[PDB]
Amino acid sequence: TQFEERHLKFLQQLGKGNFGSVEMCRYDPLQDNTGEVVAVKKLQTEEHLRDFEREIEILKSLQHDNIVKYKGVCYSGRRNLKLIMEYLPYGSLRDYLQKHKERIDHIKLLQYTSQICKGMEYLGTKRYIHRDLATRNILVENENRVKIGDFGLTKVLPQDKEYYKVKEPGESPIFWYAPESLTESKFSVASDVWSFGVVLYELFTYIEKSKSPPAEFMRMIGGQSIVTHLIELLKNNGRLPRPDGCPDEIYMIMTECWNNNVNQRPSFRDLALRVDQIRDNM
Amino acid sequence: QFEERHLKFLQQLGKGNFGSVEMCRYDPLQDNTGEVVAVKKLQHSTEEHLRDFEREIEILKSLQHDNIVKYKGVCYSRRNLKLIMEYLPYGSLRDYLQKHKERIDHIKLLQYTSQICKGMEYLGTKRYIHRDLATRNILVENENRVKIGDFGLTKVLPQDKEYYKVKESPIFWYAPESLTESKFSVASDVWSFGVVLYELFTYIEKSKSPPAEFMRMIGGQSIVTHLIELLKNNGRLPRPDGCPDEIYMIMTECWNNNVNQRPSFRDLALRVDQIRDNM
Ligand SMILES: Cc1cc(Nc2ncc(C)c(N3CC(CC#N)(N4CCN(C)CC4)C3)n2)sn1
Ligand SMILES: Cc1cc(Nc2ncc(C)c(N3CC(CC#N)(N4CCN(C)CC4)C3)n2)sn1
Repeated sequence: TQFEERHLKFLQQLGKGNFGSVEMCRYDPLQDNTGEVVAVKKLQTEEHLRDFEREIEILKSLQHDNIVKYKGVCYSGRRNLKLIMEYLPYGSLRDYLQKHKERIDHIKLLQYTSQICKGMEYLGTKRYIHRDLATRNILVENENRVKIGDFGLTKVLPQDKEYYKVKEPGESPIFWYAPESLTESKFSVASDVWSFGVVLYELFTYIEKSKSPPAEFMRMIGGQSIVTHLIELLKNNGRLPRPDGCPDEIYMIMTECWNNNVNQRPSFRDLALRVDQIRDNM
Repeated sequence: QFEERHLKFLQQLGKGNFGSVEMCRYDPLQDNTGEVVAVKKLQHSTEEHLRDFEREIEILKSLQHDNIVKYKGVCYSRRNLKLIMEYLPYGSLRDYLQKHKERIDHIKLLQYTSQICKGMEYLGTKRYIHRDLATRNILVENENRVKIGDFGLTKVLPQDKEYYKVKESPIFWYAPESLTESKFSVASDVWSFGVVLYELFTYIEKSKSPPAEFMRMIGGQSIVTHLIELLKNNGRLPRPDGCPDEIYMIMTECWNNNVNQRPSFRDLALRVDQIRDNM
């Protein structure tokens, strides 16, 4: 489906990053305010533009209940290139949980967790490494469905290798990053699983700022970079604490996702089953 | 009977305005082999406080139950009157939960909640109003048992009334009618138990404490005046993060403005047992 810029009407800024922005837009070829509300991603260089084109190919290739729906592209055009997606009105799982936590029980968190795993399992089947797995990059469609909503750092594994080594000088979500992603820049399914452990931690802490990954890691750390301190803390088996009231089996899952050894981390297929089972037992 | 000369001070456990509890060895062989006990005494021994303490001692002596700290005896030496109790080594549920939260699940909280209800149900049968139900006044015997550990404010209901009118107070634990009229009842005990439940499911987090939350809702008049207005306007403590639906619902029913619409301790015990069984 083709989108003409002249019919793309700006409603509201949803989120701004270092290198991106997402906007709420109405696509209104009848210019009568009846056009479909959509989400529009665009840049704020030629490197970032090569990467964005890759990001667009990646999401176009994905069709799944738990991945934000690709709708199309909108060109003036490369400087003005926009990626058009469905608009999910409840926004990020991060803001939704912050807003609505007093109505979200353990059962509901486990439903969301399971859908994250299935979205991530499907990414696995394409050999795509997300590298940014966090509740801020998960959208709420409704009370009963979440989707992975951003692929801004996602990479394709080389054909004959199980990891992608990234050489980028930009800021990184280090408190979500596996030891081997920090030390060697190696991203894999296993570094995705590490990141998922912290998503689990995010959900069961109900994203309270006092218990956030940055807050907890900085408390354990106490003349070297924060990155050096984090690496040394993780090497020494420093880990995020058990969230208050987190069930035994969900903490055990967190702890296994945060194995120093890449090869000893659970699969997304195994994680989905264990989470479904913990949920069934409640 | 306990002789002061054999009561050997080990450590201060806690202090209030008018009394103190100490860890002591009772050692009549003075060889360091005597049994460790808990010893309560008055900070100021006025005649009135001493009459009250004698009442407090009779109250605990009358209580024989798995979920009430064991009375062991008294120390005369009358000005220097001491109450001797068992020493529970894990201390208050408040300090235990603060320390050990990372090893305590919802199932364990519900076990403790159930045992508090049974201790409170039994107080019921004697017509005793506790008036100080809080995790700081619950002791941990071991991983699998808690007890009500203090009866410093407890009253006996008059013969012909279902309430006692008592003319600093733990106001953030106090039922509206305790704040406005000083009326204590089993229903004000239930109100207070709601806040104990709230304490447990917030894992004694300072950021989520009753004082912290109530003062956040409030913001030239007393905190007590603002609290009464907030409670009359149906202001209430929020649902603790991940508190199960049925445990929040129980909290909310304990905090009914109407005394007569609060659950019984017998009903609370059954509902909490059942929520625990269903998990
Ligand atoms: C109020 C509200 C609703 C939102 N709905 C929405 N519907 C679709 C997408 C694609 C989307 N977004 C925000 C997103 C995060 C995710 N997933 N961006 C990524 C880029 N970041 C720089 C900012 C956040 C993609 N939001 S958002 N809020
Ligand atoms: C670490 C530890 C061990 C303790 N064990 C204990 N064993 C018996 C009693 C009676 C007791 N205590 C302290 C208590 C708290 C309650 N319930 N008092 C209530 C009166 N408050 C003014 C001060 C604290 C009764 N503690 S205590 N700590």
